[PDB]
Amino acid sequence: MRLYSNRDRPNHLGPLALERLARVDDVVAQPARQPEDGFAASEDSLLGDVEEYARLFTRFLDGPVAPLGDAIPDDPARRAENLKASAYFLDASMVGICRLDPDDRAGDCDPSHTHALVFAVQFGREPEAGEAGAEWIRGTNAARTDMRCAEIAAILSGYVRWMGFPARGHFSGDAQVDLARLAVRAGLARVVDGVLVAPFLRRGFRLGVVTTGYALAADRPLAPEGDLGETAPEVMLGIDGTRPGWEDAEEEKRPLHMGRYPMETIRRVDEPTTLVVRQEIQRVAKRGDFFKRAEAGDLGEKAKQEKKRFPMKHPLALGMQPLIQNMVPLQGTREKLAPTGKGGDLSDPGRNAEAIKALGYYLGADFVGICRAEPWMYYASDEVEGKPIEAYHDYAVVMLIDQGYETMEGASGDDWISASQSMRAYMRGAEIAGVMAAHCRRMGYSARSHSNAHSEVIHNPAILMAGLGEVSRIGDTLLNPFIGPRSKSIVFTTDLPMSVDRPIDFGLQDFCNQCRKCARECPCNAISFGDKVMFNGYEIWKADVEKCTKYRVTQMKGSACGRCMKMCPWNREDTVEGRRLAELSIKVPEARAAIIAMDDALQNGKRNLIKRWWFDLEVIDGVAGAPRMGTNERDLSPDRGDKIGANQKLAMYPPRLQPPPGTTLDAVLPVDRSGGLAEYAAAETPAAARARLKSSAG
Ligand code: B12
Ligand code: SF4
Ligand code: SF4
Ligand SMILES: [Cl-]
Ligand code: NA
Repeated sequence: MRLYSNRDRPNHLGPLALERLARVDDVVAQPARQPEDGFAASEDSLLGDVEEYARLFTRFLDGPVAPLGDAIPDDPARRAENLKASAYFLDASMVGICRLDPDDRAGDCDPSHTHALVFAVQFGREPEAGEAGAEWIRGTNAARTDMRCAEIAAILSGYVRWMGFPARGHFSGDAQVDLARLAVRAGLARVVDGVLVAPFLRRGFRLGVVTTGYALAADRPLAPEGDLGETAPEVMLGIDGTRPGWEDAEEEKRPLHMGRYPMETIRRVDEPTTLVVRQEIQRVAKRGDFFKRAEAGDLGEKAKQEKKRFPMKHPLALGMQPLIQNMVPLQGTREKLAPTGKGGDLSDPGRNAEAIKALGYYLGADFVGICRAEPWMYYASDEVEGKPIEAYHDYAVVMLIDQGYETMEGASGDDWISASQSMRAYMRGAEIAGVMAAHCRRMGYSARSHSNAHSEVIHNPAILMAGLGEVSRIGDTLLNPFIGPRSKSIVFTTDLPMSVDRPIDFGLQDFCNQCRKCARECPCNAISFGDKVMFNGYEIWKADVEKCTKYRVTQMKGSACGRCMKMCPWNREDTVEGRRLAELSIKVPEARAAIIAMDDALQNGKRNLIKRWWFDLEVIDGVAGAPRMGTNERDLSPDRGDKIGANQKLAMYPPRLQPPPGTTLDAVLPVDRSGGLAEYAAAETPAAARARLKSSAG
């Protein structure tokens, strides 16, 4: 939570006030090492698990280089900006660039590399002694942070390669250059008693590097002696939109298992705020996921042909792809395992829940919750062989990763960066859950993660039962009171016993009932302007998933879409002013209509041009080029009818209109749009459902 907005600050400058520190042109080099853990790891810890994912990311530090197209901007200052903004987008804490000199190119480094992108990732917060999970995490920060450096270095390496320039990533596990030296030269750190010290990162950090012949404007080293200006009043208050100087210390007062956002102040309820009738919920084949439908031909030729490609049109997304795909085989086991003895005392489920949450926040989740994995949350059958899926684990641990407010401010929602937002949050989530599930397995509890590339559960109902969101108008997206609908979830299921969270009520039903903004702004009118309906046993505002799927897969003026998330009033900057509007919305019902109307009069959702840090590049046949058909640049739309609720006819595809369990990708089942439209018109009202259920319980 900042005090001042960053709405006028370009993304390449990052969340810290690096531009206010004292700098000089050059410094004298000297021996230096990276920060290490204070304490050593206890015997059984997370160490083995973060090391496995670090080895995996090591494989993608190099790779093939695409041919050079003609759309890469020449100016090294503009390349520098974009690459620093890319690194902040992946959650580097600090970024700089320096020139590579002959002492660096003389080792195993490719001799055509002239430049280095240098980035730091801050150590995560550790639990205190005696807190749940302390022994899992204590002493693993170098390795946990290295794994994240490797991930970032691989993704960015891969981006530059796909732009057509050779590039290689480096980190402590695998480096051909002196990392520490470069961090000094690029102006991230200074040396104290042979150890790097970085302004603002008081917990310690580790480094990643990308070397490349892609020429870039270089930064200047920090002044080597004395105070740099990190406590000047402008910096302490963060007037330009940066982190206040006391934010770290205020956050450290909260125990790590509570997260950064105060989810403890939200009202909990036993039953969710919308009707869920478990006995009437049928399980759905994986083959009914509408992307799988698209893949198999159910939605027509165009959609079939675009399905592999639609989210991989931008080079940055293609940098992520190999990590995403190769995490899949590590997702874990469905079989029961024997407890192992490792992991300290596991007999208290309340403490286990705290430990798992802490672990999630240590690895970088924004929200962690836990619910029972009910059988109706698992798909009925897989889509490749058509075999039944068993409800094999008892618990679902559900994490939210924020898609990134600032990037989205700059975007249309359906332009060239949309899919990269999705993919970054899927990638990061899969990494976190992979590690966490792996840790459960090392303790002898079966655990398996469920990513965008391979999932056997439907995230939504778990997000709901874990109390991380309420049902919203957008439809197939649940909304959180602090980051709104701006998230991707990741889930791992496991048998580790844990107390469960409970659903939340923060007044969203009433708020969404007076708002239509997401619906108004959807490019294909997929989002309902009317009332909630019953759908496969539960109450929901059902969007038209056919129309949405066709637009996201097929539209040629960007890479997919998430405009609905962008335009929602609950999607807000992490500032005091933002948080206060969220609190008003929750605590003061009379204010909601006013907030809804003012969100428009203030032009929230307008594209903010300062935040547009990315290049409009479309990869066609292995080469990046300017967008063939152009680029979506949408603005706010005017109001629709008072009568649009009554006139819009959407289709819905509950189980009866889906491919049945057992169907694979080899079969085709053309979508029955007629039937889906008539099914929507026949859907039961929630009110009638409530009364029908009451009439049985007499
Ligand atoms: C396929 C898919 C889509 C497709 C097709 C949807 C469909 N229904 O087939 C389309 C393209 C429409 C789509 C769009 C988007 N999606 Co999508 N999608 C998925 C995916 C991969 C599978 C859904 C599914 O398996 N099939 C659909 C069958 C099962 O659906 P159904 O019978 O219609 O049921 C749906 C809902 O009713 C709900 N649901 C099921 N049972 C229950 C029970 C209860 C009680 C409740 C309340 C809800 C609920 O889950 C289904 C979601 O599609 C999930 C990931 C996952 N494994 O769940 C992400 C997922 C739902 N998508 C998500 C998002 C964010 C998007 C987009 C915003 C795109 C983006 N840029 O990120 C848009 C939002 C569109 C909208 N209006 O909501 C997020 C939602 C997270 C959240 N905060 O709740 C998910 C969970 C991915 C993730 N891991 O974060 N998506
Ligand atoms: S519902 Fe689909 S198409 Fe509509 S705005 Fe959301 S993501 Fe885009
Ligand atoms: S835009 Fe309005 S209606 Fe749509 S989800 Fe957000 S609050 Fe609800
Ligand atoms: Cl999606
Ligand atoms: Na908004």
